[PDB]
Amino acid sequence: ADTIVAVELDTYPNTDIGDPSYPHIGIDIKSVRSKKTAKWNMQNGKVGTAHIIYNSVDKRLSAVVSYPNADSATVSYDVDLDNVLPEWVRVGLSASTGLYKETNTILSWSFTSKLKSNSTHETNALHFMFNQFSKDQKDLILQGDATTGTDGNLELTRVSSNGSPQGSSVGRALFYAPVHIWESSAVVASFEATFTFLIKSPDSHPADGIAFFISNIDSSIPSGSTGRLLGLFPDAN
Amino acid sequence: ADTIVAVELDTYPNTDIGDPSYPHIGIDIKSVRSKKTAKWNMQNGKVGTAHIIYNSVDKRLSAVVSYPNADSATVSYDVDLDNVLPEWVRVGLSASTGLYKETNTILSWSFTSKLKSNSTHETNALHFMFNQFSKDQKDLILQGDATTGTDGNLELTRVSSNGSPQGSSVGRALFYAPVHIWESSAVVASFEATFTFLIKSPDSHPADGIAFFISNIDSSIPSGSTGRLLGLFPDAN
Amino acid sequence: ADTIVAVELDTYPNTDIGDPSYPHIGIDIKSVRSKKTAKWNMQNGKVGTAHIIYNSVDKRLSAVVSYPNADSATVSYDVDLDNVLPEWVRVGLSASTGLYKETNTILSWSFTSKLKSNSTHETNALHFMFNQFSKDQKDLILQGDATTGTDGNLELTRVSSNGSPQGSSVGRALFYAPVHIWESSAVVASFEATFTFLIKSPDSHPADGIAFFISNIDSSIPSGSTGRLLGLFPDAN
Amino acid sequence: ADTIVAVELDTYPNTDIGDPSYPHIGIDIKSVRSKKTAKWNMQNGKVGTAHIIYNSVDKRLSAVVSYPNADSATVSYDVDLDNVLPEWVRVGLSASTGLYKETNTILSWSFTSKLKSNSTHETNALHFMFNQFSKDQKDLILQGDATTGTDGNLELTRVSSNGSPQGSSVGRALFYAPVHIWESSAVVASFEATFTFLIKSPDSHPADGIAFFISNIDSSIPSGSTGRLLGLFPDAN
Ligand SMILES: [Ca+2]
Ligand SMILES: [Ca+2]
Ligand SMILES: [Ca+2]
Ligand SMILES: [Ca+2]
Ligand SMILES: [Mn+2]
Ligand SMILES: [Mn+2]
Ligand SMILES: [Mn+2]
Ligand SMILES: [Mn+2]
Repeated sequence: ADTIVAVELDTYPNTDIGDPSYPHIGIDIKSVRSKKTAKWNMQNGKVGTAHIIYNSVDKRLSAVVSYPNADSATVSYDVDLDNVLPEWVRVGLSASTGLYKETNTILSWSFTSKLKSNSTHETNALHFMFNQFSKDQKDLILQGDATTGTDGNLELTRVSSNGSPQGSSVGRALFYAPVHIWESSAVVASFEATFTFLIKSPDSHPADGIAFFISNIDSSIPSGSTGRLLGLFPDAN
Repeated sequence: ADTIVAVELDTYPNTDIGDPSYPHIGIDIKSVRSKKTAKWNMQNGKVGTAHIIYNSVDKRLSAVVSYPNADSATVSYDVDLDNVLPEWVRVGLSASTGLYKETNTILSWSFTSKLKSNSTHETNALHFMFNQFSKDQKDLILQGDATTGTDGNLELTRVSSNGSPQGSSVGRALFYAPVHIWESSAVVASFEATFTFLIKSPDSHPADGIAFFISNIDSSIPSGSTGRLLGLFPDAN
Repeated sequence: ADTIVAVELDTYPNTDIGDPSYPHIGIDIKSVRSKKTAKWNMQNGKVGTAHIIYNSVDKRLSAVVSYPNADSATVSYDVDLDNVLPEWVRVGLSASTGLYKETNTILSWSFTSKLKSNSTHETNALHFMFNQFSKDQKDLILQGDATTGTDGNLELTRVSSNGSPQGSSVGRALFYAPVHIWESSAVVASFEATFTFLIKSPDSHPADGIAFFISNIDSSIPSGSTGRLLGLFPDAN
Repeated sequence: ADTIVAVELDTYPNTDIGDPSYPHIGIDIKSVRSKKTAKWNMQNGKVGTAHIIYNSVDKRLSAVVSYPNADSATVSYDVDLDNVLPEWVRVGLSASTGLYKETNTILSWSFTSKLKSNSTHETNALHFMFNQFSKDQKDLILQGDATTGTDGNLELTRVSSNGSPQGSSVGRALFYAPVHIWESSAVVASFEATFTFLIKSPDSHPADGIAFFISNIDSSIPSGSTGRLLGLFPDAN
C-alpha cells in the first residue's frame, strides 16, 4: 500500500533480514532490506545530525550522519525517485523500539524542496525548519506514539516520566503540507533534509532506529511495524 | 466567526462603506472598513507586485504595491497581531467581483514566517514560493471560484473561456499548512508575503479587488461576501 | 570621517557620556551617546543572542537581545538610514575593553539584506551565515585585535592563552563584500542580523561591550577608541 | 596559473579544439576542451536559464540549460572539486566574441554555497542574488569589457550604442567576496548557481559563448582569451 523511500539510522543489527553486524545507515526503497548501507559508529547518548540530499538531474539519494568530534558515515544510492514516488508526497521521521529500546528524540528538523521550471525565474519552493517543537504543533501529523513539547523536543517513541525508553513503541511525525516533488515542466527538482537526534538507551543493545522517509501523502504506520520494521514497513520483504 | 487581518488592493470605491473615491490599498483588521488606506494608481491590465511585512517587535503591518516603471503606494498600520489573531493561522489570497468585474489573477506568491526563540539558534521557519500553479495544487486549499493551472496561474475569481471576467464571483486560496505566528518563548516573530497579480477588466470601473489575508485556520468564505466584501467579511460593519 | 550606525551591547555604565547606571543595549546613530537605550540584564559567562532588524518602509531600527531562560531586552529607534548611510556600506561587529575587561567572543553571525525593486520579481539579496570561523576567514576583514579560529570562534578583543581577557583591546570584523542598502528603483529594502556572543569577565565590572555596526565601506578603527568608545567612535561627542 | 572549473554555454563549434559540430554546453576542468558536452539547441534572441549544482558527497558537477517552451539540455561530470580548486575561490561569469559575435547579456545571477560542519547546527552559508545590476555594482569585480547598468543588465562583452555586439571582446564579472568551498570539519559542502542570459547575434553563426566559472580568488582574464577561449583559458590545450 504505502510507497516508502527512507534513509534509516538502524541501531540494531537484524542480520536475518539483511542488516550488517553493526549499527548502520541505509537507503530503503520500498523494503526494510536496504539497497545500500554503510557502518555507522553510533554514539549512545550523543546528539547526532543527519543530512539527506537528492536532485532529479543526478538521481542519487545521499545521506551523511555525524556526531561532533567524530568522522561521518555517508551512504548514497542511484535511484530515480520519479520512478518510485508519486509527484505529491509527505516527508517525515519515523522510529521504533521492540524488545530492545532507546529514546528516539528529534531536537530539530529542516527540509527544503525546490522545483525549478523551464520558464525564466519559475521556482516553486517549500522550506520548513523546526528548532523547537511545541505541545500543539499543528503543522505536524503525529502518528503512533510520537509526541512534541517534551523539553521542546519531538519524542518519536514512548519515553516514561523518568526519561526511560519503552519497548515496542513506534511513532512518526510528517510535515502537514504535501510536497510537490515532480512537475512536468520542471528542469530540476531537489530536496535537502537535516535533523539532529539523540538516541540514548540504558542498554548495551539499543534498538531499533530512526528513519527520515518520503511517502504517499496518506501514509500511516503499518500494523506490526514496531521493532525492526521502523514503523515504515508491514513486513521484512 | 472568522478573525481576519487583510491587506486589500481595492479597485472599486464603495464610498458608502468608507472607501475613498479612488482605488486604494488598505489594512483591514476584522472589518472591511480599513483602518488605514492609501491611494493606489491601479493599472488595468498590468502585472503589479504587493509586498506585505510585519514583525512582533515593531508591531506594524506595512504593505507596498508597485507596477513596473511607476511609483509605489505604501500603507502601514500599528497593530499588535498577537492581540488580534490566534497563535496558529492560515494565510491566503482572496478576491471578488460583484456587478462590476475584473480578472483577479495571481501569477506568483511567496511567504516566509520566522519565530526566533530565546534559546541560542532556535529559529522555526516556514517559507513557500509559488511561481507557477498546477491544476492539482495539493498544498493550497481553494475555496469558492478559485482555480489553478489556467496558464499556470491562480485565478481567484471566475473567468470564462474567452478570458472574460465574470461578475458576482468570489474565490480564496490558502496555504495548506497552519502557520505558527506566536509562541511563548519567541523573542521575535515576523512574516513577509509577496505576490504578483494581474487585474484586467473590459470595463472602465473594475471591481472589487484582491486581498492578502491571515485568518483562523478554519476560515471559509462568509455567505454573501462577493463584491465589496472581498470574500473576507460577512457584512460591511 | 566614518558614518556609523550601531546597536551596542554596552556592559559598562559610563554615566558621564550619557550611559544609564546599568548594562544596556542602545542604538547609536553617529555618536556613542545612544539615541535610545534599554536596560540589559547582562549575564556574565552566558551565551546571548542579538537580533537586529530594519526595513526602509517603517524606517525603524530594532534590536532584541536574549539569554536562554531569561526575558529579552529590546530597543527601537525611528530613523531613516537612507538619510544617514551611503547606499553601499559594510556591516560588522566591534568590541573593546579599557581598564575593565571581558572576552568579546562571537560564536555565530548571520546577516540578510534584500532590496526589492519595482520590476516584477526583481529581488537583489545578500545572505551570509557563519556558525564557525576558521583561522583564515578570507571573507572577513579583521581590524585591530580581532582574531578567528580560536575554538572556531571570532575573538573580537585580545584574550591571552589562559582564556583571560586583556584590557585596552579593540577589534572589529567586517564582511568582505559591500552591501547595497538603497537603490533608486527599490520599493523596499530590509536587513536582519543575528549574532550570538559570550561575554565573560573575571571581574565584577566587565567592560566595554560589543556592537553590531553598519558603516561607510572603508571604515577603520578610530584612533583611541578602546574602552568606552567601542572601536566605533573617535570621541564621545 | 589560474585554476578554472567552468560550465560553458559554447555557441560556436570550434571542431579543431574538440568542440562538437553544434552549440553545446560542456564542463571544463582546467582546459577549454570540455570533459563532457551535450548538444544545446541554442536560441538566438531568447532568454535562457542555466542551473549549475554540485555537492561534495556525490562529487558530480551538473548543469541544466533551458529556454521557455523548450526541452532542456543537461550535462554532468564526476569530479571531486576539492582535488581541483583551492578551498577559497571566486565564482563568476565570463564571455567572449572573436571574429563571430553575439551579445552576452546576463539578466540575473544567484549563487548559494553551504558548508555543513560536524558540530550540531554548524552551517556556514553564502547566498547572493542579482535580478538587476546597477552601474556601480560594488560587490562585483568586472574584468575586461564587462559593464553593468545598461538596462539593469550585465553586458559581459561589448555592445555598441545601437545594441550591436562587437567582435573580439572578452569580459568577466566575479562576486566580490571569496567563497569557502572546503573546510576540514565540513561533512557536506554544496553550491547551486543559476543565471539567465540573452545571447543575440545579427549573424547566423554567433560566437563564442558564456561560461559560469569558479577559480582561484585572484583570477584575471588570460591574455588572448577572446573568441574560442571564453576569457577563461590562455590556450587551447
Ligand atoms: Ca535493524
Ligand atoms: Ca471597495
Ligand atoms: Ca559604556
Ligand atoms: Ca567554441
Ligand atoms: Mn538496517
Ligand atoms: Mn476599501
Ligand atoms: Mn552606552
Ligand atoms: Mn566547447
